[PDB]
Amino acid sequence: VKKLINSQISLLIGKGLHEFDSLRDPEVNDFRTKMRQFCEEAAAHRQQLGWVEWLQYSFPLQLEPNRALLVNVKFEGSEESFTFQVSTKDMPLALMACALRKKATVFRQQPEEYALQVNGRHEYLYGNYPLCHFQYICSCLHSGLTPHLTMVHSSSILAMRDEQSNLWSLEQPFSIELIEGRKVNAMKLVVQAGLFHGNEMLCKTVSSSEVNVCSEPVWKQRLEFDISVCDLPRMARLCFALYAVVDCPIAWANLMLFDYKDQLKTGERCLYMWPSVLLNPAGTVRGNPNTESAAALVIYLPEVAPVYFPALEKILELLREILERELYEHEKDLVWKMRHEVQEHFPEALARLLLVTKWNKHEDVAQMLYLLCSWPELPVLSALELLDFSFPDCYVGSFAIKSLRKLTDDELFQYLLQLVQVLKYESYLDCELTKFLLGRALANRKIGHFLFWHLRSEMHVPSVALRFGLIMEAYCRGSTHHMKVLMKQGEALSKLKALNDFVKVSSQKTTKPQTKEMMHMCMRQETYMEALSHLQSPLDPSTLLEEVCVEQCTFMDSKMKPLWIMYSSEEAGSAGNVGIIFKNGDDLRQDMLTLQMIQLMDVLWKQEGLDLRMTPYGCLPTGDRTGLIEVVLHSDTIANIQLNKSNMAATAAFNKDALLNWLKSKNPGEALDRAIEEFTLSCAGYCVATYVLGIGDRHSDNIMIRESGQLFHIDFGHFLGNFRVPFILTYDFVHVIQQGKTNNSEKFERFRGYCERAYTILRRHGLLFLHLFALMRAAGLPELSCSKDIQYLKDSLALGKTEEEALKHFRVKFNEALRESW
Ligand SMILES: Cn1nc(-c2cnc(N)c(-n3nnc4ccccc43)n2)nc1C1(c2ccccc2)CC1
Repeated sequence: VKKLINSQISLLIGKGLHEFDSLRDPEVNDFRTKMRQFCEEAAAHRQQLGWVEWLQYSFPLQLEPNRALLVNVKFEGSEESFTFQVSTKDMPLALMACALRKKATVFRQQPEEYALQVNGRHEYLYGNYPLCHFQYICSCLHSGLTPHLTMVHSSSILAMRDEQSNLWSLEQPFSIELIEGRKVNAMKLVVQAGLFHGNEMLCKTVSSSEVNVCSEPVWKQRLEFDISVCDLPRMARLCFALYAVVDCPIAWANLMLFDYKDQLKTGERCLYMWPSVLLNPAGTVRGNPNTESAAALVIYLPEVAPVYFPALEKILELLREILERELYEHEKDLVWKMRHEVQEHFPEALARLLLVTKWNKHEDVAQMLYLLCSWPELPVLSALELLDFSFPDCYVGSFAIKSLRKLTDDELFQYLLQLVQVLKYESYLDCELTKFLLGRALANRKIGHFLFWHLRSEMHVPSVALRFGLIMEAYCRGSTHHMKVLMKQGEALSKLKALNDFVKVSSQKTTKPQTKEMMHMCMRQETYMEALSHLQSPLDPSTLLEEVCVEQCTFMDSKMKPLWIMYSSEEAGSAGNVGIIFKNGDDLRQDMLTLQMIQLMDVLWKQEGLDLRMTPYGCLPTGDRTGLIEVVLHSDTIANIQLNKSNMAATAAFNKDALLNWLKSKNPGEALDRAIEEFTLSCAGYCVATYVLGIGDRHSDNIMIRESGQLFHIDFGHFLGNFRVPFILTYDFVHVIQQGKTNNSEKFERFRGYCERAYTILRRHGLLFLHLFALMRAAGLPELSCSKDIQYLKDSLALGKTEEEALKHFRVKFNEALRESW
């Protein structure tokens, strides 16, 4: 029984559970035990929940950040439905009450017992909220489509829950014996060694003696550091760098001076080094698992006796305003002097105080930790800044989580990608961040779905494969049913990869209609038909990919031959006519990050009352250079619309009219007025979005138009001006904005106003963009690798200037794009 679950986890995570045992590591074994129990206890509480509370887990509410409408309602065991005339201000309970009264007149004879399931979707309508606050109703309100809902009784929901169950004394300096190496290179070898506490040094780096390349080099040298053993912070990091000199970097390796049990490491240690692109403190504290080819560094941690880092009770036992808006030595001394006044009057300034404290002097740390243990809870924004590698202390790490508990399931979902990357900065497997991540994942099925995929997509990277595999296993222990649900998704993606491999080969050997017909024949096979059907969309668990519409499936002509997979659902009808894009060969992490950042911009705008009709379509990396994209139906690229093909309704005399004529054929008469507003709003939003994010390499092939008039951008191959990029304005768009007139200044000044507003709103939450992009440096992304990358945002947002100076600077950049526009 349990054996099947193990073999299931192994296949799902893509790593055998025997691999964890084979290492014979007690840190791993202790993580597996402690977290399993934690996740099994998390699974237990879930079984003793209420039916509404279970709906809050399985299907969390999709809400938005008067006027009547038609709504179709049916009951679970019947085809017969009723169409009502409800208001957008109505609660689902009133709609549920109408459905029960209309059932009673048909059947010839309480709303609080039911829930409204969205037809052919893992979405529900409940809670004291008006219908126009629900994301599904709003999708139906703007498109004009009729919403279809199903009355699901408390007993049927409770049936689902049931079928889905399971010390200061050591004053000598820190020193090490650098014994020998086992590397490969072309010259002499030097071992540079430093002691770090996050981004900064505890003492100055000490180098080794130049020993000839004759690999398998021997030093047997005693390296001393200008720091006392008693001064070593709990999270102290000993970092090594091996390089060739007559500079050529060869490899790097880091290790924690204390273990997971808080004991100071002593003795002989073999360090399997990682290849180099000089000293890398941010890099992993675990060795290269490629012991076969990886270079090794033999070092000795000298004994000082068993010494454990002191417990919290022992640690606890032992012109100010003008600068508080990078600081000189005298200024640092000021903040440390008036450290008590910071706790009392500037709690949010905790970050600046944590950076001025001398972590290389243990008495200074104890005083800081004493202030931290009695420090007031920080706002979510400040707690996000504290998760950065700049704050490596465990007690600091704990404080950040403590302040992040007030995060809503909506807020946490938005920053989940960033919180997952931060796991790479973690020094030990058992951490307060994982316990928080798992805890929230097991209390919300949507959080858990995306936690899984964010971890599973990185299993091909050896440095994080152990950590992630272990996290994903603990999650599976807490959710046996979800593990199976996730397995179905993996089976589909497995088949998609093989089908794509065929398409890739065939496209080089025959014509497109021939390859297309054989993709279809391959899809129609029993194993393919069964695997590609009846699964929760990995891009959105609430979207159900039911029957695969094989005839409507195809592939794309770009280098990587991306797959176009279409679906259909009877129950959902038109909300079940969903499409996905499978791409293999390109890394989709940046694309996801860019779409998430655009998705947040849209949230920050919608909170301020402004809806710039953005298209935040899904993008999810799933494996090694593998991922998915959400199809935006009834949309086409600018280029395809501009190709002005014959026999069509969009016959344009001039190129500038290509877009407007297309919108005319898709929006007739009084429908076009709406489409032009949709275009103007979305154009304004994407103009500011692309400018702030610094998206380059823009052409008619990567800009798309919805049939509703809504403009959007695809394929974000380059961001932060990494190819300083300017604002972009195209004559064909200005023409649409101006309703198809050479001079329509009033429609353009309104457009210029949408840009300024969007720009001012983003600037107010500028720090939110800085803190998130700073945590994203942990991903490895080459275009977001250093501080110079972060600098583009500081400039594009102008966060060191006043609103009047920044709005003027924006007008200058807007005028430079208008002049460049032909
Ligand atoms: C009708 N159509 N719709 C799309 C579409 C819709 N939603 C998307 N999300 C999307 N995205 N987005 N990112 C992407 C990155 C690579 C490829 C597409 C990407 N593309 N593409 C087409 C065309 C097409 C479609 C099928 C076959 C041949 C040609 C070009 C005309």
